[PDB]
Amino acid sequence: MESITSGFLGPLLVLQAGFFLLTKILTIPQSLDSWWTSLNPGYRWMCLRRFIIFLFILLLCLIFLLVLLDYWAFGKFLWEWASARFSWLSLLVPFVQWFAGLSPTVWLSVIWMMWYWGPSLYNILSPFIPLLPIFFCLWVYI
Amino acid sequence: MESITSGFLGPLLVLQAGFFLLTKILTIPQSLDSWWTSLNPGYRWMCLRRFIIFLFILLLCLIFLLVLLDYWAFGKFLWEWASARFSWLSLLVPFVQWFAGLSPTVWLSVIWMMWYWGPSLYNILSPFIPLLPIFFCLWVYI
Repeated sequence: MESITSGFLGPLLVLQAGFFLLTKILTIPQSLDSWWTSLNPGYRWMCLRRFIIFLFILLLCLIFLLVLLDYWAFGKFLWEWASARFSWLSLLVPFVQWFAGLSPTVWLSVIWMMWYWGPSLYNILSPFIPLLPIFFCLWVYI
Repeated sequence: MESITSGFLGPLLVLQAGFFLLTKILTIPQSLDSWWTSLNPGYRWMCLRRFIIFLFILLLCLIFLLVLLDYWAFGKFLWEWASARFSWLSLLVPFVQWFAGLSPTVWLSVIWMMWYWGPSLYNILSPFIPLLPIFFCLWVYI
């Protein structure tokens, strides 16, 4: 008796597991709405936002599953798009190397600045945008 | 020399267009943050949300890169990754095949259907959510 009756059970558990994955997929929009939707006829806008988050859940799973499916050719195909872009990125690497040799002291200094100076850089970026045309004027003068 | 001031002038208008492209990209995270706000220390939360939405913009550009990845062998590579899924997917293929012929003609009608289906499916989903685990348990019994 016990082996057959416990055999039936799990089969409802498989049904429960389907209900748990469905409800978990809907609760992810609810937890995301608490953080994102608080920082930002209501039924359609809730349902569109639930569906857009279901597309984001699907997109994260699709990216994970596609990269798991490749597990070097994808890196090398990205590098073929880089056969042009590397022209530029090959100049960036040497700058990144130099930054890696000085990174300990500079990275901890830049982290401390990113807290005080990061809000300053939001304000200072408003002057950087007008300075970018003045730089051009300097590039044309030079 | 007037000509050198013209020719160099160009770079300056193109450099301004490069700042206009960068600021228009930043308007995509801000306008999605506005749209999310319309459905729903604040400086810190705004900066955190805009950082995460900008990372999501790079993931969305990678999904657009999969559309560009066609520009049948792209579809066939997905069909091989499918081949593991395909034991399950091969039951879906007969359904999708019937849908794939009709739906494009039906699609002009589907635009009208989607308006009336939106309220209908909300009501129908309330009893269908309990029935779908009941029907799943029948699928285990057979």
